[PDB]
Order: sequence, then structure tokens, then C-alpha cells
Amino acid sequence: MDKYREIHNKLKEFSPGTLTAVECIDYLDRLYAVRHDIVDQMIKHDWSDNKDSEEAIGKVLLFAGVPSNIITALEKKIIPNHPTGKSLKAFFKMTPANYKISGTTIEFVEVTVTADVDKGIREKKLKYEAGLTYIEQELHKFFLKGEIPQPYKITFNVVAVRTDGSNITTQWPSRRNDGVVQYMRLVQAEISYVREHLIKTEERAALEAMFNLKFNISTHKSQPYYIPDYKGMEPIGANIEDLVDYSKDWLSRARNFSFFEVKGTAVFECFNSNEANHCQRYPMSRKPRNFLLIQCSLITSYKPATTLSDQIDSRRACSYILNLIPDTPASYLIHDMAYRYINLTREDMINYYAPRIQFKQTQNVREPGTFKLTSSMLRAESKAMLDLLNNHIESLNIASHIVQSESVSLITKILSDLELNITDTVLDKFFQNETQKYLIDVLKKTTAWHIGHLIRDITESLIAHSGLKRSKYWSLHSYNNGNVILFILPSSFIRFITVFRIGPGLVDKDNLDTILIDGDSQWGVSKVMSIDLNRLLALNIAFEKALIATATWFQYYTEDQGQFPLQYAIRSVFANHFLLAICQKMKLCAIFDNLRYLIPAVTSLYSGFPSLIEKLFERPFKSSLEVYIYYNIKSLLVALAQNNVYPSFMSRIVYKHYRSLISEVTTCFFLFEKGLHGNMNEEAKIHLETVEWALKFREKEEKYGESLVENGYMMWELRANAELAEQQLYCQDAIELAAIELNKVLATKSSVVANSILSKNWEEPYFSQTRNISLKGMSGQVQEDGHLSSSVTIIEAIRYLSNSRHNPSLLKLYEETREQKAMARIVRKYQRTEADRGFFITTLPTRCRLEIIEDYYDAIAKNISEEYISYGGEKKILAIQGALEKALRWASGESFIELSNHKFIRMKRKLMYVSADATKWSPGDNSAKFRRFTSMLHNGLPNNKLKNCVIDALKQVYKTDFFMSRKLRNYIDSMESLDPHIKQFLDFFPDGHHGEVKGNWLQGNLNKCSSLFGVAMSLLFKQVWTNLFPELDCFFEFAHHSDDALFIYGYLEPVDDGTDWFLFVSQQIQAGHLHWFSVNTEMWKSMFNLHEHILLLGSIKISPKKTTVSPTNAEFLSTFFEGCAVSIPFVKILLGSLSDLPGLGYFDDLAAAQSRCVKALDLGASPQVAQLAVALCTSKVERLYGTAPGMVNHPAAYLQVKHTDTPIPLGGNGAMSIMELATAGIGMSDKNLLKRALLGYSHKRQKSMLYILGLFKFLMKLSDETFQHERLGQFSFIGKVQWKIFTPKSEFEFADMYTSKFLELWSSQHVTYDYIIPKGRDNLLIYLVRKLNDPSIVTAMTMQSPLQLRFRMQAKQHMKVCRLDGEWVTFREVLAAANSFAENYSATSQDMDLFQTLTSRAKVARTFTVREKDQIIQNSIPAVIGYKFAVTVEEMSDVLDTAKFPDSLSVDLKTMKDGVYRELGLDISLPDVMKRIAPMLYKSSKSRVVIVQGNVEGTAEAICRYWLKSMSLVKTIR
Repeated sequence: MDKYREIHNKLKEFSPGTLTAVECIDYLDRLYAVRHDIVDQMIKHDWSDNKDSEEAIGKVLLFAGVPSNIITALEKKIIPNHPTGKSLKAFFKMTPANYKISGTTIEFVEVTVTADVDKGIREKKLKYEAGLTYIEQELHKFFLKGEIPQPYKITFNVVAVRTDGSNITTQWPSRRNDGVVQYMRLVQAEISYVREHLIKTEERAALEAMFNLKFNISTHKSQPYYIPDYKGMEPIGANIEDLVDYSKDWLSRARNFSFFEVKGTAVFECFNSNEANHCQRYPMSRKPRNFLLIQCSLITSYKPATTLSDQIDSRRACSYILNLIPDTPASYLIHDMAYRYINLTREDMINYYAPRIQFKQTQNVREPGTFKLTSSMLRAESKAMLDLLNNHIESLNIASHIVQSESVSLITKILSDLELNITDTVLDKFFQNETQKYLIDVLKKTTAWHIGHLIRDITESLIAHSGLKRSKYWSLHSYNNGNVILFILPSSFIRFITVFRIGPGLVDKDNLDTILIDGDSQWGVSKVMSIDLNRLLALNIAFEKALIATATWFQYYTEDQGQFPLQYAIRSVFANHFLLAICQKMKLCAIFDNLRYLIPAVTSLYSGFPSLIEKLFERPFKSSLEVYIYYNIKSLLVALAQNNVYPSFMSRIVYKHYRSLISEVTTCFFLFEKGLHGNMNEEAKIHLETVEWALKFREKEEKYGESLVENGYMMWELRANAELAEQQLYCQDAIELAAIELNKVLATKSSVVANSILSKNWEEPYFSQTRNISLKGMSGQVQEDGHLSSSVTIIEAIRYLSNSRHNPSLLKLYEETREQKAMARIVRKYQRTEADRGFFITTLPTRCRLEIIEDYYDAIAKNISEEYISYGGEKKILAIQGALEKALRWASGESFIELSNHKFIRMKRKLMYVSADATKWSPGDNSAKFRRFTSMLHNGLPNNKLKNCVIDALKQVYKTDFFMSRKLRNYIDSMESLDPHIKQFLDFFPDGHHGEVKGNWLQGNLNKCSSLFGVAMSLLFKQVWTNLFPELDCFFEFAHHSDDALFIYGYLEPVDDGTDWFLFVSQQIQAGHLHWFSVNTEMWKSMFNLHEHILLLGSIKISPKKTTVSPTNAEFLSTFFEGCAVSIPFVKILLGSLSDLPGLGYFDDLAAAQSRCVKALDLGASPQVAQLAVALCTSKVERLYGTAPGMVNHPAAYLQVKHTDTPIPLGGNGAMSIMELATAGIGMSDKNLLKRALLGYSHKRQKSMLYILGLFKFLMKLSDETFQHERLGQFSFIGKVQWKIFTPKSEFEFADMYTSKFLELWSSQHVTYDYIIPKGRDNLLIYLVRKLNDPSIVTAMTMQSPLQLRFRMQAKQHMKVCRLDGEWVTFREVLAAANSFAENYSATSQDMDLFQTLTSRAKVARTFTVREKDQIIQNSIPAVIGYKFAVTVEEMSDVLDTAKFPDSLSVDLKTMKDGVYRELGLDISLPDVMKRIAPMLYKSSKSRVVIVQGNVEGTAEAICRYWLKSMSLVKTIR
């Protein structure tokens, strides 16, 4: 009653219509707490034994006399009839309201007060009675075992009181009822007063909506679903005995093994035969083609090129050139251009090097850095060269040793020239002592270092000429005191010529256009060569990529050998890396991709290495580099095959671990950019593959009939045909038997399976999910011309919502779009995004059906994650660990077989492991095989409605319309000679646009379904093998991870000599057991043969190329986990930070690069390598934006502070420590600087600290944007500088649906939608339109557009791309304005407060959180934030639907308020405080995965200590 007086007292002062929605929520909640507590306390005083606080069920049992060990044992048990399948451990922790113990009788009474007494009683009974009855039964079972002296009886009661308390005397007869009734009716009157008067009228509706949804949907429910009555399938009669008999008949004969024994002689013979075949089926060439994009040489140290030095170098270089005698038309062009450059005027010279802002047009110079060259002063040879230029397969003799000598000598000479020597933080100590000493100081004196810097300067000049207005003119540049000269022709592809002095370096004399002599000096003039933008960008960062690859190889060498590489080895590795980086060719990329699978194929007992070797000869060998690489691979593979200590691919060292050898080739493959993939050679290949598989499917349909191909063939048909066991066909009995075998293990967790399936939220709206409004590709609509548009899924979502009056759920959307035929096409390479996976994009209905199937199958398969399929986290290793431990335990034994009487034959148990890509999607698969599968699979639901929906979706994804690309159409229309295989491809498409494809789902997301199907087939194989040989204790296990699978076969071998075993096998054979012919020798071979045949019965073909068999697991502990999103090597992340930068501005480009480096560190990269990558990326960024010291936009040149005291958006550099970036974050440097400035100014009134504060205030004034969770950029807490952004030629569709002012107002008045996705149709439309206009979204959608790619390359050093006073100005103007503002700035109390607010072994996969989450906080942080900011009824409904526990939100809000006041020390109730500190909580909510080596736990401190330990490469520093 005292709490009621308290609440009434603090209700009295508030006038009606002044309390907010949340405050009214809290008032109502604690009023309900008091009114419940009155009855609870009265029952406690009358009958309950807990007078002070509620007690847990486990503690009640302990008090009642139940021993603790029995409770601990029972905690592992799961309640069978519990609706959620709760275990007894969780059941013990929850606290009933009242309990009493009388001898052996434990009586529980729960207190609830509600209008519907029966509903509350039923809810409490469902919560308590099932678990309590299970506990009582278990206690009786233990009593029967004698572990409990007396049996315990547990009874549960519910006392449910009406809202007016009229039934309290009937529910609980006591003499104190009248006072309780008076008190609770006073509470009810106060509740009515609060609900009806104290809330604002504009919020009132929301309140009742809350009051409807915070309770059990009293008067707010829709339930309009009515899942349609789709037809299912009737289970046919399938008997395991038929399959057993078929296997007996199949094994009675001899079957060919699908793999070959690995021997050095076999590999050498296969290589020789492939070479002989290749050299006779290709047109033979005697002249290797060019492979060096830039040819140059260096004899002295190279200084970076400057504008002043460039002029002098060009002058002296042209003076040298004019003294030469041309002999080729290219040399004539060179001489003409040099003569033109010499004959320019003084003002021409001034305007040539003048920046664009200071540039002035002239009769000879039209653009800066370029000059005009008319045809009048060109010579006849120059005109002929131009005319041949603008008016535009064979193989080398790899078998002949002459080409061997020539190519090997050339590449060895180039490498030898490259490797020739030319004439503080705790991390800093280790870096300067290990990495600087052994890597930087050695590679710094190499010729390749200066060659790479010269290459960077050359590529920078080429990019500078690549502008739209500059590509129409000629250009000349010089480098290294006139020793290198570059000529640019009027170029899309840019064309250039390089003239250098002959010397050590990148010289290929046989591919040079000519060599000129002027005495003792030789000048090599190369051919005019054309290069595109992607290769130019790859060349620009060639030095950085080579250095990163060398650092990674250094780290791996130290990890393997335990010491440091010698000088010559590291120099050779760097030379190889640089040579590979400078030569970007598709053939090299394919060769190195093939090597990643060739290496395991030769280091194991059996493999499919002939096919992999054959794949090396699929493309012609044109350059000498390809021959050298191929020969090095040949030698390495022959040595590896003869070795069954691992030789190194790059040097003369030998590794002790196979993972280092894998890492070498992985780094080699990742040295090649992804921009060269997807060209118009790989798209036609995929088109032809898909068309060929579709045509084969059509042929099988014509042969056996459509019904047999679609519904599968019968077993007796297989017994009479024996050709039906082929890919694209499946046996119904096999599918049903696999389903039964999987049900054998799925039947023990029916409740868990049903709960998991129903937890997928088949009722929540389709388009309110992040996966349906992402940036992934999608197929649009059939245009007028008849082609299929390539759009983005967000655009299609907007289009659908425009014509739809509501946001349908998944099942409803499937209902509306059920009759639309599925369509698919190949993604356009110019519209690919980062989130795109695969090459096929489908329409919206296809994605809906695939999502239905994927959700259903993932829900089913999650419940066996401990046994066969690994997803992630704790269950990512349990399946593999269990399989390996069981295999080892079984192998640690002997087998005994009874031949006759008690005499036994002894057998030694051996193991063999097979790794196969069984799960991987194949273009020749049949989806209809799933229809009979899910029809028989057991899900535990009480009805088949959802199962029938899944079956119907699988039926509707059977037929697809595959559309051919416009580019391929134009290319096929181009050539005059059509190949016979091209003719069939065209005949596949009847209208020239689309063709029907059946069976294949075209890379649709069905990975979990395929994995489950493969697991079922493996279980079927295990069962049938057990049935075949009951007397043999054969062993079989398997595991699946992503697309890979590992099978362990434990077989028996004859001990001593093989005499009794063959005798027993024969005796079985004459006994009628013909299937014992296969078990004679190498029983594992027959095991795998039967397993492969059974898998083929389900149309799963084990790849005869990439499958690896060995008696041990060396290639299987790495490849099995390779492919996951967490096992990705850090080399790709490190190399990707130097390219594909957002180009959104200096600050966020630097943030993206540093975040990529931090992520690479999290993937297992050494701290020193990560620091080097950070340094390289920042150097590149500062060079690009011109903020590096000594350059134009250096902050120190226009600010009164040092470079380290400048905010990052104003050209600052940040912490520059990878350890501080990983722990604190990217933007914590600004907060630290602001904290230092605040502390200095508030305690010493220092002028410079005030200047820093003024700089921060100016940054805040420039741009103060609110955080949106869909922004792909980096959010700045203390403001940012707005930069000019790429403008596409045509804006995306629907981007202009709403004006910018309307979207700004909508964002201002809807703060909740900055953290949650709206559920209503109109709100979702506005949200999606606003997202479509976000600059970080527009930039991401046009990531691969050529215009954006060129725009990112342009140096922003002298471009007006900064926003200031509503005008576009250069960066230094912004810096000057910032300085002027900071000079005349005075601190104010509001600014003071705002500033204070703004500042406040074995490899495993531990996942951590930056600051973790409070255990009291049950819902997600964004849900709680949306709850706090929600005002409108619609947004509150969206929050309530989004939250996992809508009832417990005010509790979470109060908990977060208390936590903020504890650690941050701020109060939430004040305005705008959350608008400032919410992004901090959002980032802290997210969790990050780190690859850690050791026994490190999941807490942040443990991983920090692990990184401290790994600070040193060689020695432990604990």
C-alpha cells in the first residue's frame, strides 16, 4: 500500500495531458506491479512460505530435501510435452510466485490478475504444469531407484483474479479480502485516470494500441493468413529390402574405381601425354607475344616525380631523342612528337604544367598536360602508324626444349634484374626490430622497389591523361632524369609508347618495337600498346600489392620455420610477387586457381589429378611467363608426387607444413584482380554450359518421357534398364528411404523441429526484412524489345509496393505471385555489387519461392547441427570433432569374425578419409527430387499445410525462362562465321530472347536443402551397407560444411598373411553371397563405389576432379573449413583495401581502408603485417587527396595546429596504430582529441585548445547528419565535410518519387525509423525512397560503372569537390575557412554541454562484443531505441512487431538508462542526448568474429591479451 501512495503522490503533480507515452507506460506498469503485489503479499502472509522474495524451482526442490546431484543430473533433461521444448535446467531458474513444502508435498501457486480468468489460468498452466509434472515423474523414477528416501508429490494451482476483484473470495477465501478489494479498486481507478487524462490527446491512440499489444491482443488482431490447401504427395511403398537386393546384385560384379593412384611416374606421363596432345591440336607459333605492360629500366635510385623536375627531365629527354635516327614508323612518331614538344612556346610551357584552375587555353595547348599535334607536321610513317592503329588463336611449342630454354632464360634474367641491389608504441619496438630490419630494410635496396615507384608514377600520368576532355590530345612525360620517356596518343582504351634506356629491369628485347644506338647508349622503343582502366588501376598499386604479398609470405614463413627468411629468399619472393602483379592476365589467374586444387591432388593416396592436369591445357600458351610458370608448376608437382617436407613454389626453401604451401599459391592467385573476370569470354561459357545442360535434360525427357524425368523413376525400372542411374534423374524409392533414415534421427526432436519451423515468422511482412531490400541483383520485367532488365531488389520492392495497397507476408506474396513463370538471366558485369554472389539473377517471385524453401529447410536442418551439419559458433566444430573422435576410438580396436565354431579371424581396423564437393550446386541437377523428399520428411507439425506450400513452391520453380544477355546477342550477331556449337545454342532460343530450362534452379539459394538431402542419402548408404554385411563391424561417418563434405570409411584388413580371409570370402561366395566378391580386397574401394552409386541415385555426382582420398587428414582439415565466410584468408582483405574505395570523401575513404585493415587483422593477420597494410593504405589515400605532408592540401600549411592534432575530416591522420583501431574504433581518435581539448580549455584557458574546439565546431556546422543504419559509409560523431559525388547519366527509377525536402521533414519527424524497418506500406515506401537517395547507396549501386571507376581515379588534389557555403570549392579553401572560423570563435555553454556529451596450434572462431550486452537487456538494442523514440501509433506498432519480447521493453529502457548513467553518466530524459549517443550503443550491440589461435575465450580482454602475445612474430612476449 505504501508503493501505491508513492505512485499516487508522484501522479498528483502532473496535470492532465502532460505525461508522455513512455511515462504513462511506466506508470501503468508499476501500478500493475502494485496491484499484483497486493494479492501476492496477502497469499504470502496467509499460506506461502516465501515471505520476502520469490524462489526458483531448483532452490525450492533443494529446500524440500531433493539432493543437489539429482537436480544437476535432471538439468540435462528436456521436457517432452513443453511447447517450447525447454530443458529442466532453464525450468529450474524461473520463479513461481508462491510455494509451500509440507513433508513430501510441494505445492505451487501462481498469482495473476486479469479480466479473463480462464485465459490467465490456462496460460499459467501451460507455463508451469507440464514441467512440474515431468519433474514429479522424474523424482518418482529416482525414488524407485532408491536414491530418494521418500517420493515427492508436486501440485500446481492458479489464482486468477478479475480486474475488479469480485472473484478474489472464490479464488482464495480469506478474512482479509475486503481491504485487498478496496485497495485494488482504488488502484484500478487510478489506472483509469492515468489512461484517460494524463496522456496527450495526440498520443492517446498510440497508448491504447500499446495497451492492446502489451497485453494478449485484447482487441487488436488480424490473423487473415488461411494457408491455402495445396495438394501434397501420397507416400508410395518403398522397402529397404529392394535397395539391399539391388546393391547385392550391383556388388557381385567388378566396378571401376573413379580415381587413380598417385605416383610421380603417373603424373609425369600424364603431363607428357597432355603436352603431346596439345602441341598437335593448335596452330603452332615461333614468336612469343608481349606480356609486360610497361617496359623500363633503372640504374640509380628513383626519386618521386615532381612538376618542376618533370619539365627539366622532358627537356633533356627530348634533346636526347632528337639525336636519334628512327627506323620504324613508331620511332618516326616518337621523333615527331619530341620535335613538337621542343618547338612549344614559353606560355605553352607554362600552361602545360599549370593546374586546371590556373590553366588557360592556347592555340597549341588545349588542355593542361597535353598538346595538339596536327596531321600537317606528322610524317608519312607516323600517318601510316596512326591509320593502321585506328583502322583495326595460336599456341607455343611447350613440348620443345628450345622454347623451354628461351622462356626460362628470359624470365630468370628479368627476375635477377629485379632482385639486383641498386646503387613510442609497444608495437613500434617490435616492428622496427623485426619487420623493418628483415623486410623493409632488405626490399628497400632492391631494384624492384624503385621500378614499382616508377610504375606508380607512370600509371598516375596515364590516369591523369585518361580524362574525357584530355584523351583527345597527345601527351609527353619524362622520368629518372630523362632516362624514361612516355608518349600518349589520342585515345575505352588508352594507347601509349615507352622509350627507355636499355639496362637491367623490365626489358623484353624480343618484344620491343626497335632498339636505337647513339654510341655506347642503347634506347629501347616499345610497341604502341593499349590498356584499359582496370589494368591501369591494377598497375598503379602493383608495388603495394607486391609488398603486401611479400609481407604475408614473410609471416607464413616465420610461422612455419619459426625463424626469419634470409635476404636472397625474400628478395626472390618480392621479385616474383612484383612480376605477377605487373602481368595481369586471365591465363595466369586460371592457372593459379587450378593449382590450388592440383596441390592436394598430388599429395594424397588417390585423386582425380589427370582431369586437373588436362584442365591446364584448355587455353593457349602465348607469353614466355606462362611457360615459365607452367614449368615451375610441373617440376613442383612431380616432386610432390614423388615425395609420397614440402618444396616451396617461389624459392629454394622447404616447408614443414602443407598449409604454408597452400598459402603460397593462395596468395599467388589473390594477387590477380577480379576486374579481369567477367569479360566477354566467361559469360558465353556460362551461357553455353546452361544451354547444353538444358538440351541434355530435353533429350532425356524425349527418351524416357516427361513424367519419368520429373517425378523420378521406379526401382524396378532401374533393375531393368541400369542406365537410369545417371545425373538429372532420381529414384523415388531412394528419396523416400533417405527421408525415412533421416526421420529415424529427426523423430526424437519433433517438438524442437516444430518450434524452429514456427520461429521463422511466416507471418511478418516480406519487404520489412533486410534481405529483401538489400543491394543484390534481380531480374526486372520483360521489356518491349523482349529482353529482361537487370535491376536491384530494392528497386523491385519499391515497384511492387507502388502498385500494392499493403505489405504482404511471405505466404501471401507467394499466393499472389504463384501463377507467374520464373525467369532468370546473367548479371550484367557493370551493375554488380559487393553483395552479389554467383552469376544468375532471378525475378521477385522466384526469390520468394526460393526463400520459402530455404527457410523451411534451414529450420528443419538447424536441429541436427550438432551431428552432421556445421553452421557457426559453438556448433561449428562439434560435428567434425565427433566424427574424428569416433573414428579414432573405433580404430583403436580389433575385429573378430566367426568362420566356424569359436575359431575367429582377426582383422586390423584402418581408416580412410574422402573430401568431396558433394553439396556444391551443379548445373545438371534436378529440383523435383526435393518434392518427394519434403513430402516424406517429418517436421512434427500437426498439419501438412506448410509442407504442401513448400512442395507447391518447389513445383513452381521447376520451369524457368532463361534470358540471354544483350551483349552476347550483339556478339553473336557480329561475327560472320557461326560455329556448329553456336548454331545449336541459337536454336535453343526460339525468339532470340529466352528459352525454357527445366530441373536446374540456376544457383538459387538452396544450399541447406541440398546439404540435408545429401545427409539423408549418406544415412541411407550407411543403413544399406550395415544391412549388407551384418557380421562385419564396418565403420562409416561423415560431416558437411557449406558446400564440402568429408566421409570417413573404417575398413578391415587381414592380420598376418591373407589366407583365412580369402577362404572365408570364397566360402561366403559359394554360399550364395555373391556380393562378397567385392569385399575380397580393398573393402574401402567397394565402400566408396556403393556410396557413389547411391548418391548418384539421388542425382548427386561426386566430382571426379576435385575429390581427394587419403589415409590421413592433412588436406582435409583446411579445405573442409575453407569456403566459409569466417575462414576467408586475410590476403584478400589486405589486397582489397588498396582498391574499390568508396570515393565518398577523404575521411570516410580513410575510414573504409582502416576498417578493411582491421577486419583483415581479425581474420588472422599478424599485427605487424596489419600495421604495414595500414601505412600503405593511408599513404595511398593521402597521395590521392593531396593531404600528405609537403603537398598542396597539407593541413599544417593552413592551420595553427600540428598534423597529429587535426581532426580526420580536416585532413587529419588519426591514431595510426592497428591495435588502437581494432580495440577502440576508427572514429575514437576524434573523440580523444576533443577530450584533450576540453580538458585543456576548461582547466587552463589555453588558446590553442580553443582553436581546436573552434575547428570541431566548424566541422559540426558544415554537416550534422543523423545516423541511419542503412548507410554504408562511416558515421562521424563530430560532423563531416561534404564532398561532390558521382552523378550517373540517368537517376534510378522511383528515386524521384518524393522530393528531398519531403524526405528531410519525414526523417526529422520520424526518429524511430532511423533504427528499425517500417512495417506499413506507406512508411516502407518512404523509407525505401529515402534509402535510394542516400549518397552511400547511390555510390554502392554504381560501384563497377566505368564512369564512377574513372572518377574515383582522378586526383582530387586540385578539384573543386568540397561543399562550402552552398558552393563547390577546393579542399584548401575549406581549410582556410576552417582556420578563419577557428580564429574568431568563443566557447558557449550550449557548445560546452554538447562537446561534453559527444565525449564519453589450432585456429578457432571465437565471436566477441565490444562492450557486451547486459543480461537484463533481452531485446535488441535497435528495438529498445525505437521504443524510446516511438510516438506515432504506426511506428510504435512497427517497434512492437520488431521486438522479440514486446512485453519487456520498458524494463529494457530503464535498464539501458541505468547503465548509461553508470558508465557514461548521462540522463536519457533530456532532449537530444539519445540523438547523440545512440550510434555508440548500436555499434556496441553488434558482434565481431575473430580468428584466434589458442585457448582464448570470447571476452574482449582475452582477445586483446592474445593480440599482445602475437605482437612478436618469432618470440613469445608473455
